[PDB]
Order: sequence, then C-alpha cells, then structure tokens
Amino acid sequence: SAVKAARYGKDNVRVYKVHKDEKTGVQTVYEMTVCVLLEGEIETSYTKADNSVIVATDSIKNTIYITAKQNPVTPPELFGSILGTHFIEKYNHIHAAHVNIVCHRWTRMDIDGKPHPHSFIRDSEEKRNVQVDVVEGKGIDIKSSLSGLTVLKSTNSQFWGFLRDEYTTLKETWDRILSTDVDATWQWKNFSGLQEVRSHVPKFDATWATAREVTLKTFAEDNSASVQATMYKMAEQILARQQLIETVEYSLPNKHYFEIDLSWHKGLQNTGKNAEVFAPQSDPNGLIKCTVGRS
Amino acid sequence: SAVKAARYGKDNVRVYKVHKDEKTGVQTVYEMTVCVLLEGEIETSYTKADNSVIVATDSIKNTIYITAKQNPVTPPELFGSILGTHFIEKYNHIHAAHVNIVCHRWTRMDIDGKPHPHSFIRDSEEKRNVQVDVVEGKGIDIKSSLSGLTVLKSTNSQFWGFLRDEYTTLKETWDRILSTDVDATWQWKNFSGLQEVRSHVPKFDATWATAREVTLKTFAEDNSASVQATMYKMAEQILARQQLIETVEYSLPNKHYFEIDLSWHKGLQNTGKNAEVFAPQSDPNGLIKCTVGRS
Amino acid sequence: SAVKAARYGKDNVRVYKVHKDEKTGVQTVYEMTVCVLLEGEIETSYTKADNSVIVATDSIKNTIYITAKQNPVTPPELFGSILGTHFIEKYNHIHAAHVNIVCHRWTRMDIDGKPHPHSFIRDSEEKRNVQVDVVEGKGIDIKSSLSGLTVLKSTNSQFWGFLRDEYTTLKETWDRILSTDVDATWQWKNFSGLQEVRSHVPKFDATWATAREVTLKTFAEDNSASVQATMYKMAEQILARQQLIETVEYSLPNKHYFEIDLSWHKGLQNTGKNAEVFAPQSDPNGLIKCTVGRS
Amino acid sequence: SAVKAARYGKDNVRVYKVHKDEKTGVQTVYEMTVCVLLEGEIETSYTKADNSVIVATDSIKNTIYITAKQNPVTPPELFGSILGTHFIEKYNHIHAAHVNIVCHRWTRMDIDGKPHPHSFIRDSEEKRNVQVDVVEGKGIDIKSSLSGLTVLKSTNSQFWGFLRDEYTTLKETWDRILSTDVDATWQWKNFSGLQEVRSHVPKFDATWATAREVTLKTFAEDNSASVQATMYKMAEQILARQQLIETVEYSLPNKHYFEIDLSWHKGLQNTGKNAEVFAPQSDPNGLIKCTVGRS
Ligand SMILES: CN1C(=O)N[C@@]2(OO)C(=O)NC(=O)N=C12
Ligand SMILES: CN1C(=O)N[C@@]2(OO)C(=O)NC(=O)N=C12
Ligand SMILES: CN1C(=O)N[C@@]2(OO)C(=O)NC(=O)N=C12
Ligand SMILES: CN1C(=O)N[C@@]2(OO)C(=O)NC(=O)N=C12
Repeated sequence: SAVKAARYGKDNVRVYKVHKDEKTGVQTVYEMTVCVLLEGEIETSYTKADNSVIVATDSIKNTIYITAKQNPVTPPELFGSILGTHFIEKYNHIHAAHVNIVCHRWTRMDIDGKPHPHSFIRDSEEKRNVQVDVVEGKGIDIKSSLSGLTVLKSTNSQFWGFLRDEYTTLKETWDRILSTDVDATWQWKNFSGLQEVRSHVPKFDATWATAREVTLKTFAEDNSASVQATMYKMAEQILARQQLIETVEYSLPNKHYFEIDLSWHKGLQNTGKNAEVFAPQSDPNGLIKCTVGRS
Repeated sequence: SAVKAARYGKDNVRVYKVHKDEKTGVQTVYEMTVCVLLEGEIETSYTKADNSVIVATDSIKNTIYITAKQNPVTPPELFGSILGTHFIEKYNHIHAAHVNIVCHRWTRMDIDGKPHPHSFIRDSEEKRNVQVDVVEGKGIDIKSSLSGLTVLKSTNSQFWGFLRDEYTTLKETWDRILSTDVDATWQWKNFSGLQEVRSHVPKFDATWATAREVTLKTFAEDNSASVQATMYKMAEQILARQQLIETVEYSLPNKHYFEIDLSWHKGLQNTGKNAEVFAPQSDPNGLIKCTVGRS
Repeated sequence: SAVKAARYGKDNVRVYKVHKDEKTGVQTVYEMTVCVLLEGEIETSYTKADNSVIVATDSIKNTIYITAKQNPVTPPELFGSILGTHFIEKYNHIHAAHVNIVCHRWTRMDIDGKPHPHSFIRDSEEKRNVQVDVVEGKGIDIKSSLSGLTVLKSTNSQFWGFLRDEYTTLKETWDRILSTDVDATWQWKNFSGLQEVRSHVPKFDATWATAREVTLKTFAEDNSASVQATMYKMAEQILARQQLIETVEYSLPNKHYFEIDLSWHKGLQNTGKNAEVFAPQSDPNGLIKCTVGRS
Repeated sequence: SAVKAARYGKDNVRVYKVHKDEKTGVQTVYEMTVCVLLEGEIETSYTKADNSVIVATDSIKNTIYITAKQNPVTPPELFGSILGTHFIEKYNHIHAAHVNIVCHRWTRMDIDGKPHPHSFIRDSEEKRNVQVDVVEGKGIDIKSSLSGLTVLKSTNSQFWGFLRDEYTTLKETWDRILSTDVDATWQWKNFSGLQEVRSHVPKFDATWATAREVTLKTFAEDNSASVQATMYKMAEQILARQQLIETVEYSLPNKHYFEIDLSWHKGLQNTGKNAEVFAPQSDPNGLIKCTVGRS
C-alpha cells in the first residue's frame, strides 16, 4: 500500500467580521464559512502514526480567525489568497492550501429611505463563493462563483424539435415556465502569487456584479430555445466583459412545473392557452451543465 | 378505547398560479404550499374499517387545485377561508377544516430600472403564512404570520442587570451583536363566515406589510435592553395600528455571536472595544416568546 | 397592551454523557438535545426593561450540564422531571418549566458476535423524545414519544370503499404499498411530583419498548383497510398494556408510491398484477392523525 | 467562445422495485435515487439552438424506469453499467454516460424472531452508492461507496505529538472521544464492457460487505493515534482483500466533543479523568482525506 493523495484541514469555520467607520459611525458586517485543506509531506501521519508533521486542524481554525483579524476579508478572492499563502510559506513541508469560502448575505436595512448605519437583513440565501488553490511553485488558481440564485419566468421559454424515438413521451411546447437555481463559476488566469492577486483586487467585486447582472438580464430577456441555448449566451457575454477569465461553468437544474388537466371536473379548461394552475415538481429535475472557454 | 380527537388530510400540496393582464401583457405569479386537515363524523374509519366516511386525501388535493383555478389565491386569508368553507359546506359530516398556507416569494425582476413583465426572483426564504380554522357553527379563525425574516444588528444591543447566582457565568454587556429569525403571528377577530372575511380583504395585505415594517424599524432603531423588551415594542405597535387584531405572538431565537480572545497570540486585542472577529454559534440558542393582547 | 403569555429559555442544547462500569470496563453513552422554556412572574422583562427577573438562558444552559453531571440522564422522563423541578423550586418567581428532550441513538457495536465495550453506531435517525411540563401546584405532565421510525410494506395494504363524488379520481385498490414515518406519543397520568415519577422509573423504558414493538408488529401483520384502521389498532393495544397511560396520539404520513404505466413502450405491462417499478412521490403526502383514550 | 465541456441529463430520479418469489411468497424491495448525465456531439444545442441532438431529460427518465423493469437493479454496479451502456449504444452521437445511484436501506423486519415476508424498516440513513462512467472506446469505470455511516467510540482514541507553534492552543490528549461519518470509496479496475462487469457480479456485494466490516472492526479495535493512522489501516485491509480494487478513498469528519469545565460551580470535577458530561460541537469540524493505492 502507498498514499496516492492526502489532504486534511478544518471545514465549516463560521467567521463574522465588523468594520467601524469612525467618521460616519457606519458599520459594515461580513459573514462567511471557511474550509482550509492542506497537502504536503504528511504521508507519515497516515502510515507511521507520525503526528509531528500535522499542523492541527484546531491550529488551522485559530489561523483563520487571526488572519481575518489582521487582514481585509473582502474581496473573498484576496482573503483566500492571503490565507492559503500563509500555510505554504509558514510551513516548509506544506506544499498546497485549498481554501473554500462561502459568503453569506447581510444587506444593509433601508429605514424610511435611509440606509441604516448598523442594521442588516439576510435578504437572500444566494451565496458568493471562492475556491482558492495555492500550490507551491505553480501560483494561485481562483474560481469565483455565485450559487443559490433562484429565478422563474412564466413565459418566453420553449422546448421543441428535440429527438423523438420509442423512449419519448414529452410533447413539444412553444410556451412553458422556466425555473432554475443558478450556479455559475468563472475561473481566473493563474496568478503568480499574492502581489499579482492584489494588483487586480477591484476586478473581483466588479466581475461578480457583471456575472450576476448578465445572468439575470439574459434569463429575463432571452426567448429561450432551451436551457442549453440560454446558459451559453450568459457565458459568452461574461467572457466578452473580462479578459482575465479563462472559463465560465454554469450548472442549471430544470425545475419542472407541470400542467394539471382538470377537464374531468365539469370540463374545466386548465391546459395549453388556458393553463393557470400548475403543479411544481420537487423531483426529478433536469440538470444542464456547460463550460465555455475562448478560441 | 374511544377516539378523543381525529383529523386527516393532504399536506405539502405545492401550487403555482399565474395571472395574465391582457391589456399590459404583465404576468404575476403566486406559489404556495397547502395543507388541509378535516375533522368530523369520521371515527368509524378508525374503529370499524368504514372508508365510506373518508373524503380521500387524493380528492382533497384535487379540490385544492380546482379551488385555486376558480378563485383568487390572494390574499391567502381569503383563499384559505374559501377552501375551508368548501369542505364544511360540501360534506354534511365534515365539521371543521384546518387550512395552512405557506406563501413563497416570487419578486418581479428589475432589468435596467424597468420591472420585467414575466421574470421573477426568489429574493428571500422569508415566508408569509396563514392558518385558517373553519369550524361549523363557530365561524372562521385566521392567524396570519411572517417567518424566516433573518436580521442582524452590530451594536445598540445590551444585556445587563439580569439575575446572578451560583449558576451564572455570563458577563453583563453594554454592546453586543443581536441576530434573530423573526416569527410573528397576528390573530384576527373571529369572522362569522365568508362574507365577513371578504368585507375585510384589503386589510390582510395592509396588515402584513405593517407588521413587517414595524418589525424591521423597531429592530433597527431600538437601543435594545433585551430581546424581551424589543419584541414587546413591536407587538404593541402592531396592535395599535389594526383594531381587528386580538393578539400578536413573537418567537425569536437569540443567535449568539461570541467574542474570540486572541491575546494568547502576540497580545492581539479582539475583545470588548477591540472586538472585530466573532464566532457565530450554531447552537445552542436562546428562544424568547411573547403573546401580547389588549386590556 | 398586556402580556397574555410568555415563555423563554435555551433551545438546541446538545448533551453527551458517558457511564464507565469499573468492574467490566464497559462504557455506555447517552446523547440528547435539550430545550428548557420557563414561565412565571417575568412580564416586566418585556414591559419595563426589567432584566432582574430573567434567569439568563446562558445560566439555563449551565444548569442543564450541571444537572446531567449530578443525576442519571436515563430514563429521559426522569431527567426531564429533575431538570424541570429544579427551576420551579430554585426560583420563587418561576412557576412552570417546559423541558423537551430528543434522545439520539448510539447503539453498541457487535464485533465478531461480541458487544464492544466502548464503540457505538448511529444505527437509525429514529428518536425517542419526552415533553415534561412541570407546573407549580399542578404536578408533572409527561408525554413520551418515538418519531422518525420509517417503515414500508409491499402488499397487504388496501384502500377501497371511500367516498366517490365529482372531486374523486382515485381508483379503489385491493393491493398497494404502504410507507410511513411513525410519530407516536403516549401521555402519562399526571404525577404529583418527583417522588411519584421516581416510583415508576422502570415503566418508562418498558412502555417505550412496548409501544415500538406493538407499532412494528401491528404494521407488519395488519392486512390494512386504511392508515386510520391500522393506527387505531396500534393505539388500542398500547393502552391495554399500560394502565398509567391516559392517551396515545399517532401522526402518520401516507408516503405514496405511484404505479408507472409503461404500455406506451412495446406494450410493457407494469400496472396492477404486473406492477414491479414504482415512482415514490416526495410530495404531496396524506397525513392521518388519531388520539385514542379510555371509556 | 467555444464549449470546452458539456453534460446534461436527469437528476433525482426516485426508483422503487419489488421482487416477488412465487414459491415462498417472500417479497424483496429496492429503492434508489438515480442521476444520468450524457456527453457527446451536443455542442450545437448550446451554440445554435439545435434541439435535434438532445435526448430529452424526460426521455432519460423514462429510460431509467424501462431499464429497471427489464433488468435486475442489484448489484447497483451492474444496473448502472447496463443503464450507461444503453445510452452510448442506442445513440450514435452520445459518447459517455455518467450514472450515479444512491441505494436507500429497506431492511426486512424481524417479528418474534421470524423475518417478515413483505415488511421493511429504514434501519439507517447510511447509503450504498455507485458512480458508473461508461465512455465509448475506454470501457466502464466503477466507483463503489458507502456513506453516512456514523460511529462513535468513547475511549481508545489519542492525539498527541502534533506540531506546536505560536498558532497552537490545542492540549495533547491520551484519551478522547472519536466520532465520524464514514465516506469510503473503492475504485475498480477498468472493465472493457458489460460482459466483464457481469463476469464479476458476485464481487460487488461481497466487497461492499468487506469494506463495511473492515471499517467497523478497525474503528472499534484500533487504539487510535489519529484519524489519519486509523483510516489508513482500514484502506490497507480492504486493498489486501480484493485484487480487482485499484484505490480506496476515505473522507472522515472529526466531530469534536468538548470537555466542560464545571469547577466554577461548587468545585465540580468534570475534566480529564473525571470528564462525564461533554458538549458535542456542531461546527467547525476536522476533515481528514486519504487515497490509498498499491505499489
Ligand atoms: C423539458 N426538458 C427535457 O426533457 N430536457 C431538458 O432538460 O430538462 C433539456 O434538455 N432542455 C430543456 O430546456 N428542457 C428540457
Ligand atoms: C444573553 N442572553 C441570555 O443568556 N438570555 C437571553 O436569551 O438568549 C435573554 O433572556 N435576553 C437576551 O436578550 N439575551 C439573552
Ligand atoms: C390513498 N389515500 C387517500 O387518498 N386518502 C388516504 O390518505 O392518504 C386515507 O384517508 N387513507 C388511506 O389509507 N389511504 C389514503
Ligand atoms: C484534534 N484534531 C486536530 O486539531 N486535528 C485533527 O483533525 O481534527 C487531526 O489532524 N487528527 C486528529 O485525529 N485529531 C485532530
């Protein structure tokens, strides 16, 4: 037997941080869930009971809190890069750090039209994420994502002209509901290290905002031929708007809303042109995935 | 043995309905989860295998869809009252109908400042609920609620002067974080029947909006002495603003955010006046409940 | 405005306790989730910012751990009664304590036929619960329950002879699948206080075991006319086997498994006598409730 | 822009199947959740609104049910291989099929010592899974797994001799609780196709049983130096017992149970040798991963 791969660390580290602007009195809050997994010359902790090579996960946790105290937690791409870099630089025998951050929404409350200085609402379960892979000698690989953005349109979605064989029962449609939970990931050009990441800091929030805006506008405006066609349009637009992105991945469930034939009851018409009441289906669900690159 | 209480029905009925304004082309969507449980002269289905008295739960489900097709689904207080009334009127032997409705948010999308005619976002997991108890000869009892409204304030919360004995370790504080998930219920005056409910229809959306506005404003603005003191202020204001409400119930978790002493690491100061990084606690949680009435 | 009802306390207190038999070396583990809510002369904490009457929920939490250290945590009926009694006796102004306990399964591992002295498995998500209401001057009300016992039978379930009207589409059946998640509660005779509870300690584990055995045997053996008929038989048997139980409540979802007509594909026969492949339905679900007493 | 990767299909397809032994009258039930995602010459569905190349996910769903009707659903490695092979053989332009199966437990009920012919219990939330990747011209890659096996031992776990620096607060221990949720995956030698899979059918159930037995025995019996050391022993034993496995992956959370110092209350001793009452921690959690191969 031989250890082919190993990684270990602390998952589900909840972190809150506040910034107090002293001039205005305005407070701003950040809340995240952090995972750090390490790789390196750790095989003997598995094979020979050698704990000497183990940076305890408890210590990893402490390190997350200390790093958040000493550094900005925004944008998450930066925080993750600082955190990951710390582990590979501090510990001679650690050669990679894998940092996952889930950012939770705390949106400033509006009270009688005024933004409140220190009151916030969890306005959506939509997340902003980063995956930061810091690898000794190969730089910093960042994947940024938004997830849990749930949307629905009541018309201007179609699905016809698909393959029909002896397995096919689905009727072609020129007018359906489309509902989905958007998971979109954009992968940055490899960064050489922390300096290069810092040099692009403004681009992170700007590109997240662009990706979200493009997603919503394209979903709302595309008279959709299919999930496939619509998601491709989103990706192509994001790529066109940020040079430093290599790939965009979308993963979209097709959350079906079924017509209910009520014609058995007093000839009630609730199908086709007359469809008003639908049965949202919990399961099963279509799952449509695309990775778009440049050429 | 004797059956002391019995109720039965269909739970977790997902319902979507669309309205198409033909003039403007504007579509509006409603999505809910419905539960209907019936009571009446049904004991023999339990005691003597007598299925003859059972309105099948499958039929209850059909009835929910048919009622949604034939009637407005908004406000939910009205829909629930219509639905409940149907069962007690249609079936001689059914004497009560218990209708629970969970309303899911589908907020119209804004695209370049314009509200989109047929595109929506699940903008929050916050729900609007009704419990409608239709009881033959005793009228219609409606409890309206909002739930899953998660809020946080970073200062202007205190907790001091509480009882201290040999079980007490908690330090008094004059500045803490307060975070909660608001569950608020307002119980209407008994309605004699469907006519009286209909006569008050506008009051339902208006009172829900008031309850939500009061909750958010009071939470944001109250320099809180405790959860108890703050929630009481919310309730008293709602009662003052709608004559037809008898009681308001609040149920508020105290979602603790703990200071992290980092003084063990290079004398880092992260407590009291210097507290920036906190550990949100998953469990356990305070749970504070209040029912406020008139006198 | 006037406070009509108030209660407050600590929820989601996770507790583990170990017993070490010194003779055998055998260890036994208990794990629970505890909620304690208090009532009493606490109105002024809500109405006048008077924290002086508040036993802090943090102190309630400490008290739960101290009580578990000083007393047996089994049977949960006893532990809950001790815990609740403490609050009403210690604090002059607290007049009721509501104690909910969820017991998690940690079943001893069998290794080559031998029970292992200190290794356990979470063998089921089935829970054993208690609700203990300790009310100053009115004694101790205990409701014991099992929940999350998920069962399925593949035949010997029927449902025919139900009411058929213009809302009915369900076909009568003489052979279906029946699947359910059993929630059963037995309510004890009021106890005068802690002495009387202690006097009946053996009855608690014995009655839980009886209730579970009766549930499983009756479910498995009853050629079921309906959920209603089967659940009544369970309840009547439990009542017959323990004098000190006043009522038994069952709450049973009907988790539907639908036939799939495949006759459209090469005349495949998968309905009625030929039904092999079924679609388990996530939602909606029947919900059947019964409370059985004595007469 | 150019599509670099694409896959699409149906997720969360719930499937139940019954076998009726006519001789004995014994029924046996299988329940699973199935995901099938396809790859192939499908780019134009994304880039040119060309639905002609799309095998509708609705058709994929139908195909899952038809395949379950026509073929054994056990072992899941076989079912997945049949299902995946169907898509690449039926459709000229589909070149890979990715089949994920989650098997749910339905354990036969024991009634007075007799196994019941048609009554089952969900005895654990532990799953048995397969991932079957059928790739045109490269054969069939099967990963088998067990997951959600939650275990706890109350002693004979240690953690000392780990790295100590200025980030370290964790005290070395020679006696702790160890609790984990076991996720173990074994990757089979590549199979050339369906014939070779069929030739090894007995090995699938046998190897799953071995992996589970080894996991439980090693966990229970190892006086653990660390999660790392213990999980390695499990993997090495599984590899030694089945020639046709290439790699074994374990992913183990370290579910912390914290000592509670009660010495502040009347000098109660509840730490070290006297630790009886512990606080199970929801989060954060260690996460320890290992892939073991041969050499
Ligand atoms: C109705 N429907 C399918 O049956 N397949 C799809 O995924 O769900 C698909 O491939 N494209 C769709 O947009 N709509 C679908
Ligand atoms: C810190 N804390 C308590 O210990 N009790 C309380 O509920 O959580 C309470 O009764 N009131 C509070 O607002 N804050 C609390
Ligand atoms: C098929 N079915 C119903 O439609 N109603 C029931 O609850 O689900 C009911 O009242 N009794 C049943 O056992 N079966 C049912
Ligand atoms: C106490 N503890 C750590 O702090 N790191 C570990 O993962 O949780 C680790 O690396 N090994 C352990 O078994 N125990 C741990």
